[PDB]
Amino acid sequence: SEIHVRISDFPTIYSLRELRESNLSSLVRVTGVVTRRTGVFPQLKYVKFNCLKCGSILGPFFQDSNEEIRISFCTNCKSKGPFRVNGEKTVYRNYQRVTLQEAPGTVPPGRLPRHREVILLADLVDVSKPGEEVEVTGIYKNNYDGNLNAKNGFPVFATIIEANSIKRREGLDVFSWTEEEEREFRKISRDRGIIDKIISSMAPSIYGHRDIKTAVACSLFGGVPKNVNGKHSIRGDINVLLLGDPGTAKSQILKYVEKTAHRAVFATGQGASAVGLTASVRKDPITKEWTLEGGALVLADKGVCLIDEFDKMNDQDRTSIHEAMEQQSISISKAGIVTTLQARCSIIAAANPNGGRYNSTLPLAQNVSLTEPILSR
Amino acid sequence: AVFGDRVRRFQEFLDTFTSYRDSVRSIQVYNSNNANILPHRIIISLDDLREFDRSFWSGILVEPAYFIPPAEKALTDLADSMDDVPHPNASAVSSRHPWKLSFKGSFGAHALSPRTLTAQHLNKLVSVEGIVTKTSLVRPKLIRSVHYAAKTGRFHYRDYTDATTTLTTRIPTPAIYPTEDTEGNKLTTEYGYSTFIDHQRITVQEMPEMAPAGQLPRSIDVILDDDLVDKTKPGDRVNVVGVFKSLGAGGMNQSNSNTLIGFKTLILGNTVYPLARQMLTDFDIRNINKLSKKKDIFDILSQSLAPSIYGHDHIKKAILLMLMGGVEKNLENGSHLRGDINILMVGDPSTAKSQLLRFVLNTASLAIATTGRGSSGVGLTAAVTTDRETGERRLEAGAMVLADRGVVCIDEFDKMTDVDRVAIHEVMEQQTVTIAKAGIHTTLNARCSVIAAANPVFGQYDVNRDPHQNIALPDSLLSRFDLLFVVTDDINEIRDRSISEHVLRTHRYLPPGYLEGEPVRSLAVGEEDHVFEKFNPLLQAGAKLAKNKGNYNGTEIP
Amino acid sequence: MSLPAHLQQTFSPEEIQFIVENEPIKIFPRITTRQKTRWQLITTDDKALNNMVAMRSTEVVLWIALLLKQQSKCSIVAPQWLTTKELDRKIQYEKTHPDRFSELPWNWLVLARILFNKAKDDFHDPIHELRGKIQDLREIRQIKVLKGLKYLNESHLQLDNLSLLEINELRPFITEIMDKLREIHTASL
Amino acid sequence: GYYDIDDVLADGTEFPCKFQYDIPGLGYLENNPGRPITKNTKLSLPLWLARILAIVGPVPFVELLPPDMFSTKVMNAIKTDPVALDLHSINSHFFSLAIKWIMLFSEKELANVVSELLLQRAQELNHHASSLSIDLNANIATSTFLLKLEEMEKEIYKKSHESYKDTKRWMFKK
Amino acid sequence: DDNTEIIKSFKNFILEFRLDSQFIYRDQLRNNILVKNYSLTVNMEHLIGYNEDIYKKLSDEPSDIIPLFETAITQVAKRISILSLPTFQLILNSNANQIPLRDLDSEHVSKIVRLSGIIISTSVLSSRATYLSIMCRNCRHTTSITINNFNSVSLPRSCLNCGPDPYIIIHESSKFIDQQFLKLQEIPELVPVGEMPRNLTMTCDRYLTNKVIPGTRVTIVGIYSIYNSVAIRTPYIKILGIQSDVTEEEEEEFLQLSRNPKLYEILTNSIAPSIFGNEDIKKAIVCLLMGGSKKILPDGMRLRGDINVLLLGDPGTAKSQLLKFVEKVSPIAVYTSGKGSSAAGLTASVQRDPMTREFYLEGGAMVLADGGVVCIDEFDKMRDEDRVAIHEAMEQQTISIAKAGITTVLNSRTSVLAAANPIYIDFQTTILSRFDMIFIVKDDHNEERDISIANHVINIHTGQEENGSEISIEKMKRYITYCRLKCAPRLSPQAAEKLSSNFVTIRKQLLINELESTERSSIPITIRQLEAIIRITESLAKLELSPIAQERHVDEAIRLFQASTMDAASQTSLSEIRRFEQELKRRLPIGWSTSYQTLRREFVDTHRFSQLALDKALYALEKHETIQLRHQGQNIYRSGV
Ligand SMILES: Nc1ncnc2c1ncn2[C@@H]1O[C@H](COP(=O)(O)OP(=O)(O)OP(=O)(O)O)[C@@H](O)[C@H]1O
Ligand SMILES: Nc1ncnc2c1ncn2[C@@H]1O[C@H](COP(=O)(O)OP(=O)(O)OP(=O)(O)O)[C@@H](O)[C@H]1O
Ligand SMILES: Nc1ncnc2c1ncn2[C@@H]1O[C@H](COP(=O)(O)OP(=O)(O)OP(=O)(O)O)[C@@H](O)[C@H]1O
Ligand SMILES: [Mg+2]
Ligand SMILES: [Mg+2]
Ligand SMILES: [Mg+2]
Ligand SMILES: [Zn+2]
Ligand SMILES: [Zn+2]
Repeated sequence: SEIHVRISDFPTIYSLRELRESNLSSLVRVTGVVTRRTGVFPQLKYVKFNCLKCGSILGPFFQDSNEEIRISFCTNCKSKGPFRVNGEKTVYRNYQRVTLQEAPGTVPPGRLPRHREVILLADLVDVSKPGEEVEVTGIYKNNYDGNLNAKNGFPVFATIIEANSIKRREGLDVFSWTEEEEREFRKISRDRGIIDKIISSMAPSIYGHRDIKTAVACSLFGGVPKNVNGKHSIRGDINVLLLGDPGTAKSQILKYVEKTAHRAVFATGQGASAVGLTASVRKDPITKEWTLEGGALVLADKGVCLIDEFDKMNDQDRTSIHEAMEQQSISISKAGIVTTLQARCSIIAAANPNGGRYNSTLPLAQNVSLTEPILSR
Repeated sequence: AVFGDRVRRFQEFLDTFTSYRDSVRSIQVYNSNNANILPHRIIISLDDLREFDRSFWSGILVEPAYFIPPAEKALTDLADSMDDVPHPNASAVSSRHPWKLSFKGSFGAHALSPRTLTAQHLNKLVSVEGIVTKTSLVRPKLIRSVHYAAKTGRFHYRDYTDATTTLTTRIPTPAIYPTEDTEGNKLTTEYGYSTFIDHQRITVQEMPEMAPAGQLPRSIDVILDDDLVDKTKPGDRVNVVGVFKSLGAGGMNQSNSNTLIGFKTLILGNTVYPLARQMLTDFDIRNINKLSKKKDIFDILSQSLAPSIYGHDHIKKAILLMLMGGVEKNLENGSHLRGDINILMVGDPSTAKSQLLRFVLNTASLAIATTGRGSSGVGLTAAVTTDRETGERRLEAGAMVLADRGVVCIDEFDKMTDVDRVAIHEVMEQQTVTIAKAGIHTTLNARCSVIAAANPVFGQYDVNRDPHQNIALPDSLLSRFDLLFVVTDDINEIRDRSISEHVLRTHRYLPPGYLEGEPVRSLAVGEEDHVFEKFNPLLQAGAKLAKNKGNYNGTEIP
Repeated sequence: MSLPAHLQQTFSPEEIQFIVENEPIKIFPRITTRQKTRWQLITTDDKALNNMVAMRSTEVVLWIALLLKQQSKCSIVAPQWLTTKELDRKIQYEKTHPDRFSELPWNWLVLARILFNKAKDDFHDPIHELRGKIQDLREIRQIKVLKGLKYLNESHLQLDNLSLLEINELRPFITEIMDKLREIHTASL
Repeated sequence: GYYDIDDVLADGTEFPCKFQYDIPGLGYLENNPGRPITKNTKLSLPLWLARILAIVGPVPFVELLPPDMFSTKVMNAIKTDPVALDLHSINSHFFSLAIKWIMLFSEKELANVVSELLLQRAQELNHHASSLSIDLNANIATSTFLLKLEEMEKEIYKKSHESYKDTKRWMFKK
Repeated sequence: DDNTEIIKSFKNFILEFRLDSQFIYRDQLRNNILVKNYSLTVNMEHLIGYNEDIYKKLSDEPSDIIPLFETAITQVAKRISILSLPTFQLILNSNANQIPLRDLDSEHVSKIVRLSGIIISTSVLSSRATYLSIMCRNCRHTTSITINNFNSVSLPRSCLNCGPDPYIIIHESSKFIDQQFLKLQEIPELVPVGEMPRNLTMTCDRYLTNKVIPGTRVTIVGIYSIYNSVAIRTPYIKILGIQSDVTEEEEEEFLQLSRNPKLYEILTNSIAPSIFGNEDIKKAIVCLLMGGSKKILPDGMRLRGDINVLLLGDPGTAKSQLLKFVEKVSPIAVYTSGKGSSAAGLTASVQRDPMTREFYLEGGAMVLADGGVVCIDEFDKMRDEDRVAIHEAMEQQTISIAKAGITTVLNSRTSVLAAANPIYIDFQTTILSRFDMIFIVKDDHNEERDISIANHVINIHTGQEENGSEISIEKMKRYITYCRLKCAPRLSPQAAEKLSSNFVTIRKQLLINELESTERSSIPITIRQLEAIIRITESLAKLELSPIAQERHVDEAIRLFQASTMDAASQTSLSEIRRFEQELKRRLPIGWSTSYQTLRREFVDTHRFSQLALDKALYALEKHETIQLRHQGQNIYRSGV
């Protein structure tokens, strides 16, 4: 019964820092990264109140997404008595809220990022998930908040963006292809030595290390996971461990495959932890019930998980990856949210030998501090 | 109308059975003579009431709220008429002390458990059996306040009521003391002539065995008042009889908004049935003297304990000697010469060390088998504790302190951590523990005896090395133990056959009662083969070898 | 043994049907047997069969009536009791007296099923109405039977005007329980 | 009768006994061969021996002490609520042993209790037996009660259930 | 008016419906009433067939129509059962298209929907109200109000003077019904990649309670309603029918299966069909799956009956695959990684209830595995405290955590299958002795064996007799349930004497082995190992449903134990440790510290003492306080004589 109209390309693009009072109640286009999200709930679209002194029932109203309907005087009994929500017949709409934060790169040198809250109504819920870069076009509204006035001590109004359209951040997606392109790929595959071209075309800026290129290309392309009557499971991911002398073009190749891979997450051994590799628990502002976030491995499912300076990671974090390497699943038990998560991703790791250099005489066992199991995996 | 009829019916029932009248008379006479105090309560058997009148029995079992109070009133009237007190006292005249009732006998489908209690059993008399887990503090509850008006010189009184005090509902009476008389005269509360009863809430948990596989235990709250206030402690097994009830608005009031949660249900306890020392009689002393005169009693006592175990007779002798301890001397200078023996066992695996520990535990008056390897539960020594958020400091007594003038049977002494070693050294050396932590300064006695077992460090005892080398404790700890025993597992064919057969017997031994070898599954609370033991080849076994002096062929029944 | 286990000291529904079919019923013949070979049954009278005229009512055994209906050579006459009005009257009679049983024919359950299956277009009343009325009668009879089972003793019992099928239903339980009670009483003396 | 498995098994149960004579050579009766049996000694004997010893003796060889399944506790439980009582745990052959006991001692007090219990249990037995199943698309209480049935009650239930099922199948057969 | 018409329509539907000859719902209601079951199950297909208008009304506003259906059912029940009962309950079965849990939205508010999911948590029964007696505080006016669970009631605010909320409830003359709260999680398959499973609260009443347990796949038919907790509402589901995926014919089939003459071989074949070799481990896992008969003694000492196994081999041996298959096949199983979890994960941990702030006990993997099998992987990485906790748990099968505000204990009757990496002592022989069976898997480098394994794996990649040589997981699971719940066989006297003679022969076998004069044999056997030899024979007997275990089971168990534990245990030195300790003590004065690596270079590299003799001696010395470990054992400091 309702067809919403969405504006796509607003010429004026703003940032979370430059929003001022002059932009209130106008269409604004902003860019940011989602760092929070709440569940989907139904919200009343047309309300119908009633009285308690006389029992009269008020007419239909429109429920603004930011402020609740308030009535301070009746019309039938025309008294200032209490009221209540009635009229079990109502029409609902979906409602969700996300927290949009400024992109870390856009922030001037070492300044605090600025965040706002975005309200997504019907047809827009579940259109984005945490850790995405999005552009939001909507109405920049404000409303009276008693808590803010009590806290700050001045008449300040809360502000939120009522979303009108959400887009991801050439075109829309490079990975997307067309029917015309699919014909080109078949033609190229017919080349007798296409495999050699693919290997050569990978990291051309790096001169040597053809074995690295072969291995990493094989890892990127991936395998075919297999299941046998639900009794035997075979992983399809390919794991590659890079080991060698300090200056050998190791980290740069990982950075390249990060760009090339569809869904990739880059983590460094020093700057990582098990809590950030499995999941983190948050509290939902609406239901006040503990939910569970996604980890680095989870965010890279059906993709690649690149790890740099692998040898530098602590023992506990290095155990956290044992499960994902072979079990292809991560188990979590926090705050009574016991469950199992899906993590089917290939891992490419780069490290330097213990002692700073590879002694060709000694075997790989003593060269690197990793234990025999992980080395076998 | 109906109340009077039921009161008359219960009066007739009490008249028919003279046992209850005799019990009431006995309680009253004992109370009067001792003027430590017998409570006003009578235990009736549901079977007798069923025999006398089925209607009253069914009413009590299905409608206790409407059938119990009449019985209480009838019993109170009988007691008051039977009373012959010549001169009461102001405390007695104004006391609100009616006569309560308790039930025994056989219940039908009303004998349930905390898990089986559902909404269909509400407002019915039930018998719940389980384990106590919580026990709230004992608090007084106001049920009557007596005031004095100086101007008019008259004593006034007022009665209060609460949902947890009466089976029949009434309008709640807030606990606000009347301040002025109806005529306007000012009143002064007379605290000594009021009436306060105790109140305690406990939680009963389903017995673990009855719990269905893959299900957590369920619990039900119980309320006890007056005499049944301090009768249970956490962990005890009880059989509580009471009336299942529902309390509160349960969200039905407009103030609440959940609209899904249900009402709160508890049990109003009527009685509790529970689920050290033996008072010596006149002839038991004669028997003990008779055994003492016999000039072989030491061997008899030594080998009576742990008769199953083969060999290790000297250990049994020493264990009995430890159990009976030695005189403790207290010099005038405050010096305290230790008078409690200690024993330490070290040996190869499988030498019945745990069996000896179990037997001393069973035969010892006091014992706590707090293993030295991470003694979860009760710690080996006292250590204060605080709450995570409230930070409630409290001195939690350990195993050593909880064995004053007794025995503590430590297990696996070789798994102790440095903290436990340091604590135990001081505990044994000084015999007392002084806590000076978290602003708490106190001294707690620890006079006791210690028996412990400790396996070697390499898994097997080496004869070439000293016992202080096969164990890895410092000389400070080992020196405290008065006697140290080293035992080794020796292999002898006949001994092997004996042990094998003895162990095998039990497996073929069965739970007699159901098709042999198949899926395997108190009456009252108030309350010369006796001395000697008939020989049993199954249990004693080696005890015969003991009197035979290591001779298997010897058939000297001991 | 020579007799199966379930056929000892009781009957089977097939045998009850066998017994019920041995009774007479009225039919409308569609042929003319009367003269201007012929039946010589031995267990049942053969004179009536040899002398039948089309559309003229006659009496023959139920088993022979069903055999004729199989070939569509006669039209069975539904008994008077089966009609609706009689069923409502009997239901009212049962409802009025909560202690006594109605006076329906002993074969009021077997015959009902046999006629409802073999002859579904001979009745003068709707079939569904008859099925519903029979179901109501059966349910009321079941209630009364359940209420009457509480008076078993060691002397005797009386169930006036109870159909054969219900007696067959209840024969094992009642007989065994009464036998056990009688054994206990005899042992007591 | 003589050739009846249930009857044979019932006689095999163990009843308490008290020897009031001093007989030698009967050691194996108590627990060991080749040891005279003292007098005024309690032991457990099978019924098929205890009955004959009691009847045959001026003075019987044995005096049957009150059994454990006919104690006041069991009588009170039976009188309180017959239906929920679990007779199977008490004894798998409760009714046959009870009848034999009354016949032996001709006690007119147990007969009334046994008869009332049997009648009350038979009410629920018939209630459960007559409740069949329906496959409309094309029991927990039944199982709970069925586990508490003596052997005789189980046989009666099986027979009644078979009769009801046969009648229903014939009635609703297409 | 309209309500009476709808009630009459429902009554006529119930009393008139009939498919071929039997009144389905009438007979069903009678049967349910007979056994004190007050409920009626109606297939929506029949309702649509009889009259589409009734189903239209029912689906339009279920919250308003369903109570009338219950009233009609109650009236018909009274008509059918009482000669001229609580309000019955309506249970619905449907075959409509299932709506994915994640796709539920505002469009489906107050409509009957069918969905599926996995239960993750269940609450304890509450007590809802159905008939309240109310009395006024001031004028004491008695009144009663009836309540129905469905919402599209509260105490009166105006007395029927008296102020607001003047009524109080008389609880001695009211009636209540049971209620339960469940949580539903979307199926793992339907969860989109990179997202997380969503949960939905559900409510059931009366005869729909205690019908499911956590971890069971269910199909739910109910009303998608919203309850108030800017202007948002919390969705939830009101259950009307439960159909979980979880007789005599199967008994006949199982009995025929047991009659097969090679039941043991087929069962050992079904264990890990995809893993080659390791036949002894396969048989041991079969025995563990079936388990041993329970033993209980009147005195109080009840022997253990469950079986635990230890797999200790080098990597690339399919131990984890075996554990996964064991987890899947067993009716109740928990697969847990030792390092992934902690002491809280296993056994039990004492926590606090947030809502009520009371200390409570929450069970671990073993508690959740009670009555089943727990497959623990990577026994080595598990912390020592957790290992000793597991030691206690398997020793007593009753995790004893009863302190800290509460004194509750839980049962942990379970079987433990442990896979541990090679030792190359933290893995002391004591914990091994606790294990009934120890297995050291070692693939021999035989060209034939290598080619055979290669062919097997290639066949796996390029890829089912099930015609008398193997059975699928479902049949095996039901088999295990039947055999564990029905048969509890016991050994035989002749078998008992033969096993005693077997132990005698084992001790004599060591007596023969100890040809050495001065050197001492470590252990021939222990009594705990003797008990281990028993309870596997009963496992074989229960496998074949044999009431009494014969000599065949005895010899099978003897061979199985001999092939696992004696050799593994066997798979001078102390005197060398004495010299090593003396040299270490002499070398280091008091207060002088030398690096542990330097000592290893001095002795281990010099080969005078092996590395296994270094750690042992160092532990023995440190435990006596004569030496101290520093820098994670990289520096050795003497601390006295
Ligand atoms: N074969 C090569 N061709 C081109 N550039 C190379 C090559 N090998 C190394 N380099 C250069 O060496 C520099 C080394 O930095 P890089 O980020 O590649 O890794 P790194 O810091 O040396 O690695 P590691 O983590 O092992 O210390 C890079 O600038 C890379 O361009
Ligand atoms: N003298 C003995 N007579 C009979 N049985 C014995 C004897 N010595 C040991 N046993 C048997 O040894 C078995 C093992 O006992 P237990 O487990 O207590 O050994 P332990 O040496 O204390 O153990 P651990 O080495 O684990 O500390 C017991 O079942 C007991 O039957
Ligand atoms: N006979 C066999 N048949 C098939 N797979 C086998 C066999 N033996 C070993 N495997 C291997 O077992 C692997 C899975 O088990 P895995 O090697 O992880 O066990 P594990 O040795 O316990 O592992 P880890 O010791 O590294 O923790 C499969 O990838 C597989 O091919
Ligand atoms: Mg780098
Ligand atoms: Mg031991
Ligand atoms: Mg593994
Ligand atoms: Zn108004
Ligand atoms: Zn009022």
